[PDB]
Amino acid sequence: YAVVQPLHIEELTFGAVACLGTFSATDGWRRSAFNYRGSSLPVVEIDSFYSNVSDWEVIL
Amino acid sequence: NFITPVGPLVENIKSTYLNKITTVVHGPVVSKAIPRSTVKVTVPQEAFVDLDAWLS
Amino acid sequence: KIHPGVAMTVVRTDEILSENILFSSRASTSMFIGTPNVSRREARVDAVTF
Amino acid sequence: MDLKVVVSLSSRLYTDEIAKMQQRIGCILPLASTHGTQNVQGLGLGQVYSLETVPDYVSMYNYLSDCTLAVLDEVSVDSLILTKIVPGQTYAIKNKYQPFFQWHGTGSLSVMPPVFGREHATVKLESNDVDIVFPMVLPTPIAEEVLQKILLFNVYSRVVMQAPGNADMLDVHMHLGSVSYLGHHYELALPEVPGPLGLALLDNLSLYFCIMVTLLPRASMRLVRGLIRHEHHDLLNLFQEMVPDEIARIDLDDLSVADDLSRMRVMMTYLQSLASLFNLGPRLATAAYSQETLTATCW
Amino acid sequence: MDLKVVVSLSSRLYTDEIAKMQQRIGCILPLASTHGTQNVQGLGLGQVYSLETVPDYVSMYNYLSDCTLAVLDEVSVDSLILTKIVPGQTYAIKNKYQPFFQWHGTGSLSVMPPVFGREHATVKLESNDVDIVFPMVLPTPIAEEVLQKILLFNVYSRVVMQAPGNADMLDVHMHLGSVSYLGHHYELALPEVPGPLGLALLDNLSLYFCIMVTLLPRASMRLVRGLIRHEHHDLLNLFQEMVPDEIARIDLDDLSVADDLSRMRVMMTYLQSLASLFNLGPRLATAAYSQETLTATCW
Amino acid sequence: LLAPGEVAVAGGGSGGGSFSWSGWRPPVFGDFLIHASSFNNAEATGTPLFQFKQSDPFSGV
Repeated sequence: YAVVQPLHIEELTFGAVACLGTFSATDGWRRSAFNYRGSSLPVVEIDSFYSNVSDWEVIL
Repeated sequence: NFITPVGPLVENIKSTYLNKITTVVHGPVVSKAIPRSTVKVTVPQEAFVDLDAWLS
Repeated sequence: KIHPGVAMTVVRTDEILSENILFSSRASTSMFIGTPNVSRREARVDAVTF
Repeated sequence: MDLKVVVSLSSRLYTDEIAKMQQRIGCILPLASTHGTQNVQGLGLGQVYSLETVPDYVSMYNYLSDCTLAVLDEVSVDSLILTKIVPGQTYAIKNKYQPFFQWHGTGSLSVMPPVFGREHATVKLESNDVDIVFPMVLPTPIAEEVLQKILLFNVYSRVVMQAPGNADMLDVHMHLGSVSYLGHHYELALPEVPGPLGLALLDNLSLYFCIMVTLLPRASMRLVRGLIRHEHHDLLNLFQEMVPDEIARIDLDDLSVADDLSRMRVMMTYLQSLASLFNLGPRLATAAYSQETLTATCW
Repeated sequence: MDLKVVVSLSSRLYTDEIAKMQQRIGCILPLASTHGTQNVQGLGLGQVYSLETVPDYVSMYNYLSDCTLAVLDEVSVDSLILTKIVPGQTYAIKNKYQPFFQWHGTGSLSVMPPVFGREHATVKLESNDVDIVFPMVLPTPIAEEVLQKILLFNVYSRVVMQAPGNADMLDVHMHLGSVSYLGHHYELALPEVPGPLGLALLDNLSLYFCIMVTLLPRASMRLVRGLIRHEHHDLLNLFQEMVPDEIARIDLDDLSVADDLSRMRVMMTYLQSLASLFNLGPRLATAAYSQETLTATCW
Repeated sequence: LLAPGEVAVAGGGSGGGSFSWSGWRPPVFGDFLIHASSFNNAEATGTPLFQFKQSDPFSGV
């Protein structure tokens, strides 16, 4: 809001948020690697997921 | 608003020209393979941010 | 390090980790026992809790 | 599949409080842990709402939406038996809260902290050295009405710091102090000091206001200008013959549809997210209610 | 679990009215009572959308949110069979709605009151002297554009009636006349330039919108000035610069605390009731759709 | 598998008619047709997906 873009009509929005599902607290989201092409990527993994999508809510 | 979340992968057929992908929308994400194996949704750790620990 | 008009009184509390001894005389209490059970609850996607 | 908690008391309770607790059978109160056996310390709303600390009324809301509600089922000398409220089940719940509001069939209920009084909610357990504080539930139309009353007080009490004005602290207490209902007026207990987390909620509200004020459609402003003079209406009777000077100063340029259109498009997306700010608590859906039986079937 | 509901008719239907209702065999009807056997006076919206009194948009919205939906399965000479819509179940619907909008798989369907003509939503049953009215089911992104355009067309029509110098009607019909979503273009119909205040659906929606618009710059300015504290939300100062010059000059002394408190309270009750209105009410999600069979797999 | 309820009850008719057991709801699957060069086959089988809503009518991919 200070460096590049103070203000305009459409350009006011900042971002949105949606919900992707409910999983059990106290567990889940361990960390693991994703091995492909002789190189790894650290990845988290969630257990017992239950997919449940809602729409986007504007944050600003 | 033109991007709609769909859900985790469940099945993927690997085809030369037009693949066929099967996800699970609104339900217990469960593997459809014949010998069952637990499915766990994976997010790159670079992007995943625990909002509950940062708060603490 | 000059003195103000007043003094102070300081209070503090401490903990000891005692490792005690207990004595209970014979036939002190009488107890009644009920039958135990297992119950099912919270069947999630992969896991069921009992 | 099985939804039951057994809250065990350390010490037997007295014959007067077992009788008082039984009047609350069928009432909701939120417990801390979702486990089969628990202490009394997690049971009520009592820890967040204590006698030694000021009631925030917004940290209390945040405690409800985090906890897991349960319905009191059975009371004895050494136990209190409850059934927890989980998403995918239906429940039968009674209307037994003391400031009595009457429910409609096929309405939506709301759960809010004991706004009307500390004393209306608590059953004091002096045997177990605890006060069990029940939450107050309301119909949704009136619950939102009370939540608004509480927030505007956090602003206006602070705006009017110490004013000898007969107008001030008498208008803001007659307007915001009470909630009327069918043939009744119910006083609200409002905090002497508007604490944090209540002002921090109003800070977020303002951010939405600072945005919306730049994109207001002007065609909307010119309509109210024509109606406050030419026609007579009950909605606009609030404005007298006098017209807000701000509007005449805000609206000068001629109307253009293509601009007011995209103003409406951007604005409508903020109201959709604004609504998330107001719910601020758990909501129930009721499908059947008997005026005499005082038992709903909530979902 | 039994979801069937049998609607019995007082008198046999004509061989024509069977052809009319069979054409709408797959579609959602809101149900007065959740019991197994029912009357015909219950299912339509003829109670809320009636020929004798003026229809309201915000009144039908309050009804559809509470009501119980249902799906038509079979029509007999003297009968109507439906199946209730309840959570945790997957249903197959068809789209038979006279103004035709295309559906998409994995989208979000919304159930909104019929803002097009009555004739498109109704089926008249002269044999029982009732008309059954269906709600309209749009994809939510289409329903939003339709709402805010007919809402503006009502504000612009009433404005040009005051002084024709305000706006140009030909430029209005071409902007607000069309709706386009995902390469599909739909030319909606507009409610015939009503003319008096109080005869159409949206007139209460526009009045609640137009009054909330005018009160906002005054009410929003009391907040940011009243909220300034020692350590407030860090974004508070940044957005306060954003407000227009003409709003920053607002003098809070022009209105007494009593009148200022009255205007702010009226604004919040419209603001809160207008937020949830724009969420478009009860929504059905989708997981499949077939253009030729017109059948969506919704839950 | 050939049972009226949405979930299979074993034993055929035996133990059949409970219909209210832990409210186990089956998953609703979705099927997508993708350009094979757009999707890398080496994906984690569980990664969340996102569909961009195209703007050409009557498409098939």
